[PDB]
Amino acid sequence: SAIFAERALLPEGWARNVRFEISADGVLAEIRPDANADGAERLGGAVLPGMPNLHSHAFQRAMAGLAEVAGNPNDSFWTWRELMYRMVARLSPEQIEVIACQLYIEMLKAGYTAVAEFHYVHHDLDGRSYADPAELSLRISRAASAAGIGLTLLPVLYSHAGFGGQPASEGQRRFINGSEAYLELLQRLRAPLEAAGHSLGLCFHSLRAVTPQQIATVLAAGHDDLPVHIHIAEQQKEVDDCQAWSGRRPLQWLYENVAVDQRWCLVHATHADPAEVAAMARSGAVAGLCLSTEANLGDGIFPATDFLAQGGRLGIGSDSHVSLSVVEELRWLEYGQRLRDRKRNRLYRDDQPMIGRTLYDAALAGGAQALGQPIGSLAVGRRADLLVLDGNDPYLASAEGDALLNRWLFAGGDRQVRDVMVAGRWVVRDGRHAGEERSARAFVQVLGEL
Ligand SMILES: N=C(N)N[C@@H](CCC(=O)O)C(=O)O
Ligand SMILES: [Zn+2]
Repeated sequence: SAIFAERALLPEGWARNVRFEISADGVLAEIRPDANADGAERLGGAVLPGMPNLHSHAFQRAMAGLAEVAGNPNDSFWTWRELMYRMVARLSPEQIEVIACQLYIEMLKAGYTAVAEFHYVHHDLDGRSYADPAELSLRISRAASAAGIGLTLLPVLYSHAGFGGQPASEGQRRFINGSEAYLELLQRLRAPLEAAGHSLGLCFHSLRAVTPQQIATVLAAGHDDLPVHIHIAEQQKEVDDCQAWSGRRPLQWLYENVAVDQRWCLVHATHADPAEVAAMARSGAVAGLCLSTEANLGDGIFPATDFLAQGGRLGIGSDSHVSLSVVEELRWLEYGQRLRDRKRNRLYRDDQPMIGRTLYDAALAGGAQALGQPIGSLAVGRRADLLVLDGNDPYLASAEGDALLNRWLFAGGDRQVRDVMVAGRWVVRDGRHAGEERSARAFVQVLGEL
C-alpha cells in the first residue's frame, strides 16, 4: 500500500510531499520526498513517527483518579500503594483483559503506537499459579492484538517485600515467582509473543523486590537478546532504605554490581545524584520518565537537563495511566525543569534549539530502544507506525516544521492527533477506533463490578 504526506518528519528532518510504500507486512519499503501522490492515500495533516510508551501497568487505568482522596495529612506513594493492592486483589483474568484492551485503544488515540507492559500480575486470587502460569501474560498479548498496538511484554520478577530479601506480603501474592519459575515463564512466552508479532523483555520489579543473587542468576541465563527493565530510585524512601541496606544509593548500587548498558531501561531514576546521572549517560541506558505518574505520586523531578547534556537517552511512559497523552508527558517533562530552575527553554540540544523537536526526537529514540522494537523513525526497514496530525487545525496549518511541534506539544493537545497507523494498519481514523464501542461497553461493566 502507499500513503502520501504533504509534510512528514523523516530521520533527516522535515520533508515535503513524501510518498511512502508499505509492505504487506507493515514495514516501510520506500520513502520518497518531493514525490507525486499518484495512487497513494493522501493524508490529512503532518505525519510523525508514532510515540513508544515505554512503561505501563495496564490494570491501574481502572483506578485512575480514584486515589485523589486525602486519608491522612501526609498521604504518599505508600498509602496509594495499599489502595492499588486492594484493586489488584479483586481483578479476574477477564477484567484484566478488558481493562488492557480499553487502555490500549485510548493509548492509540493519543498517539502512542507501541507499549512496554511492565507486567507483574501473574497468579490467581489465592496467589496460586494458573494451570498455564502464563494465563494473564497471554491475555495482555491478546488485548494488544485486539487494539492493534505494538507490544513489548515485560513479565516481572517479583519475589520480596523489601531490601535484604524480606518475605513477600499477602498483598503481593499474585506477583511472586522465584528465579526458576520466572525463567520458565519468560522462555515459554517467546513462542506465543513471536506468533503475535510482539516482543519480550526481562524485568526486575525493583531492588526492593528481588535480591542481588536473583539479578545475577537471571542475567546469566542467556536471554541476551532482551531489553532489561527495572523501577529504580523513584522515591526518597527507597534511597534511604537502600543506603541502610548496602551503604549505597539505588542507582549507585546497580551500577557498582551490574553491567548496565544500552539494553536497560531504568524506570523513573528520579533520585539520581550528579555521579549517578553521569553513570547513566555513559552507559547508554534509557531513563524511563513517567511524568504525569511521578507528579501524581509526588516522586520528584528528574535531573533531565544535566542528563541530556551528557548524552543521556530517555523515553516516556504512562505508568499508572492517570494520563494518556504524549503531549502532557513531553510538555510537563520540560515544564518540571522550568519550575525547578525558574528558567525557560531547558531541554534542547547544541544542534537543536527547538524544544518540542528536542523532546520528540529524544523520546522516539529512547522509546524504541527501551522496547527493543524497530520503531521510532520513518526509515526503510522500520515498522510503519505513525500519526497524522490535524491539517485543518489553524495553529498547525499556519506552522511549518519544528514550529508545528511546538504548537502541538506546548499550545495544543491530544485531539490534534487524528489518524494513527501501527504495522501498516490504520487503527485510529478521524479520532475513532473501530473497536471503541464494544470495548467501552465491556469496560464500563467491569468498572461497575469493581
Ligand atoms: N512505583 C510505582 N509508581 N508503581 C509500582 C507501585 C508498587 C511498588 O513500587 O512497590 C507498581 O505498579 O508496581
Ligand atoms: Zn511502574
